[PDB]
Amino acid sequence: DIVMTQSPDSLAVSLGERASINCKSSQNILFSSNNKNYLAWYQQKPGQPPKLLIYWASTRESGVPDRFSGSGSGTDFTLTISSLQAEDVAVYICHQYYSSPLTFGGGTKVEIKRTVAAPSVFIFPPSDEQLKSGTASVVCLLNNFYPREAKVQWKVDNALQSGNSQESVTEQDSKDSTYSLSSTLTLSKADYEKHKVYACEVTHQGLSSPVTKSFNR
Amino acid sequence: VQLVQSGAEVKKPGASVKVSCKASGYTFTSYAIHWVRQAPGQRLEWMGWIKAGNGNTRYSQKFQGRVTITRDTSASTAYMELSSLRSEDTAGYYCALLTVITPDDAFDIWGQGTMVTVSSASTKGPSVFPLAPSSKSTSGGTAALGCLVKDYFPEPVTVSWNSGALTSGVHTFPAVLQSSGLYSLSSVVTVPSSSLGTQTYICNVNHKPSNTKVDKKVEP
Amino acid sequence: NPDPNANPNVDPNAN
Repeated sequence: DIVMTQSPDSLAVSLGERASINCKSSQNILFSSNNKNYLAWYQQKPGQPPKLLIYWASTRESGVPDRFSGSGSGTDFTLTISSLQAEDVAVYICHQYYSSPLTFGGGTKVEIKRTVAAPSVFIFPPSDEQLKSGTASVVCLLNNFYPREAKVQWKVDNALQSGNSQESVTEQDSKDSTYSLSSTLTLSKADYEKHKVYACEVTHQGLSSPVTKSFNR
Repeated sequence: VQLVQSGAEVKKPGASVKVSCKASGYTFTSYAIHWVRQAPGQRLEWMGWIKAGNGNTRYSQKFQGRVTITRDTSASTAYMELSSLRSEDTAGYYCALLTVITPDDAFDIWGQGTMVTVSSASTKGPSVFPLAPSSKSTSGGTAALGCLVKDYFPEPVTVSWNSGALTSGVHTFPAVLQSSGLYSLSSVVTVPSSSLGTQTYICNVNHKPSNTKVDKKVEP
Repeated sequence: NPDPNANPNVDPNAN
C-alpha cells in the first residue's frame, strides 16, 4: 500500500500568514509517460465531508481560491496557503490515486493564532421541565475565549465539586478564531433541592483572577 | 450533482448493516461510486468502489471479507454492507464520487455520510430542554440562550436555529457520553439582550435513529 | 506505472 505521511500534525499561524503542509509518498507516484503526479489535496471542516482542492498535485479545482496551491513531484509534495484566512481553519488531507487501494494522508490541522480574549461566562439553572422529570442539569457556558486552555469548577453551597460534571469545547470559530466551552453539572432533583447556591468559577489566562458566576435555587 | 445517504443506525456486534446512497443530477451509470470510512481519531479509509454501470467492484483487503457494495441502477442508488460487525467499525461512512477527472470537467462530490455505532445498547430519543435567557445569562448588551439535548443514543443529533435563519453566534457543542451510556449535548447562541421581548428563538433538533423531531421555543 | 483502475473516474489523458 502507498502510505501518505503529512508533517506537521498541527500548525498555527497568524491571520494573513503563510502555511505550508508537506506530504510524502512512500512510493513514487509520478508517471513519467504523461508527467503527471497522481495526488489530490483535500480540506475537511468539522461535521462535513472532505472538499477537494487540488488534483494532479497542482491543478486547482474550479471555484477554489487562488491562495491555495500545490507543488512537489515523485514522492514529496507541499500544499501552500499563501495568506491564511480565519475560515481556512480545517484539517487538510493529501490523497494518492496511483494504486489500489486508494490511500489518504493522516491530515494536518491548521489553527489560527490571535490575541487573547477572556471568556464571557453565563450560567443556566435547570429548566422546570427537566425538574418534573426527576433530574437537574446546571449548565455553565464559556463564550468566545482564546487561547483554548480554560478551567471550570463547580461549587454547590460553596463546597468544591469533582466528578459530577462534564465538558466539551468547540472547534475554533471560523470568523473570530475563538473557542467556546460548555460544562454541565448533573444531579438528582432530590440533592438539587438540598442546596441553595450554585456556582461555576472560570480560570482563564485572560482573567486576572477566577471569575465566579452563581445563582440561588 | 448530489449524493444523499441513509440515516444513522446502531447495530449489535457481529450483526450486519447496509448503508444506502442515492445519486441524482447525472447519468448514474456513467461513474464509479466509492465508499470511505472515517473512524474517530483515525485517518480516512477507502473501503471499495463499484462501477454503477456493470456493477463491477473492487474492494480493500482490510475489509475484503466482510464488505459488500452494490447498486440498483433503476433507483440510482449504491449500497454498502459490512458484516460481522465489531467495535472497530463504529465510525462515519461516506459514499463519494472521488476525483472524477473527466476530459470536460473535474469534480468531487460526497454524501453527508452516515455514522454507524456498534453496541449492545438500544436507540433512545433525546429530551430537549431550554437554556432560557435571564439576568444570570446576560453580559454587556448581549444575552445567551440555548437548548439542552439530553439522554439519546446513538450519535448524532443535529441542531439548527430558527429553521436556519439564525447562524451568527451559534455554538453547538460536541456531544458527551455520560455515565449511563447516554449522550448529551448543548447548543447555544448569543443575541442582543435588548430585543428579548420581540425576537423569537426556536431550536430545531433531529435524532434520525429514533425519528425524533422537536422544535423548542426558548423564552425569558 | 499507475493502475488506471485504482479510480475508474480518473482519465489519465485529461488535465
